[PDB]
Amino acid sequence: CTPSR
Amino acid sequence: LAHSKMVPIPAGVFTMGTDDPQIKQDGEAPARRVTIDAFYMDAYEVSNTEFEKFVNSTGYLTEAEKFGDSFVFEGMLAAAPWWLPVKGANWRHPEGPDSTILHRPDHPVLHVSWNDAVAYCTWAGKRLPTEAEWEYSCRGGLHNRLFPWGNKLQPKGQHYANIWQGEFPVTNTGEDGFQGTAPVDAFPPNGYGLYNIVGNAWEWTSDWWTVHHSVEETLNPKGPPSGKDRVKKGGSYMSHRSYCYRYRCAARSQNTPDSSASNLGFRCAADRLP
Ligand SMILES: *[C@@H]1O[C@H](CO)[C@@H](O[C@@H]2O[C@H](CO)[C@@H](O)[C@H](O)[C@H]2NC(C)=O)[C@H](O)[C@H]1NC(C)=O
Ligand SMILES: [Ca+2]
Ligand SMILES: [Ca+2]
Ligand SMILES: [Cl-]
Repeated sequence: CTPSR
Repeated sequence: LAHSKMVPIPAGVFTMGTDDPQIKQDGEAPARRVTIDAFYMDAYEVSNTEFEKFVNSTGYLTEAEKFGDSFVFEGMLAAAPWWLPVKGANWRHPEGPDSTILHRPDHPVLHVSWNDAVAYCTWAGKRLPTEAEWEYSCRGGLHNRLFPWGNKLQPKGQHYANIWQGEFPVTNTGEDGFQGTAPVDAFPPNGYGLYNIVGNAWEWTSDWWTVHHSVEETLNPKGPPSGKDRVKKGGSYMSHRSYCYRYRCAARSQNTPDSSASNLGFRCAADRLP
């Protein structure tokens, strides 16, 4: 749902 | 506008997680009884205007500004093809250098990392909520329901949160009134007075991430003492039943603390009023 940096 | 207002979350015991997990890999199970002392929770996600007051006061440069990029969803110009690291995307420029927040001062702040969120909340005399505090608050005084308001997505035919409608990622119909974010005071409050606790922006919590939970009863749990990713909750304007069914209080996901994206923000909590 959100990629990690 | 009182977009830094807090509401009192009452002392209580609740069932965290679920014995009917919908995303088993995320450790939604097992259901466990957790006791939470009375505390205060921000009614709203932190808005652009409120974050700007923090930056004005402190001069704080967010991690995304320092790194020089942040993740943006393709459909509004990685972990998926629809996530692009965009140079110059940050809280003031949510889709990149030629985007602005001037027309959306009351929308949740985005492209804020866990560290950014902790800096803001502490500046404000507050802190991040624990996952358990967050989930308790999300549930809004109801037991074992999917959503803050109950088990129906559109109760009485009304939209109650800003998520995705249509075929993700190709088409967002904007049926609920918002393609991207909505103002932090949009949609009905839950039983405790909280707005957009599911949907709109994902929300950081203080806990390190694990998927291994005991069934044991706990008091004011803080999560595991170590980890590599911090827990985020609640889903976002991108969430949909078909791919990221995480606009449920029991849902949970994670990112490394230096992560930032165009669908991730936060709200603060406090033991007492600041
Ligand atoms: C953050 O600080 C900026 C810069 O001071 C504020 O914008 C200015 O506010 C003054 C005082 O009202 C206005 O007269 C200027 O026209 C503004 N200048 C700019 C650059 O826009 C801004 O209001 C502050 N933001 C918040 C949320 O408090
Ligand atoms: Ca929407
Ligand atoms: Ca939210
Ligand atoms: Cl999402």
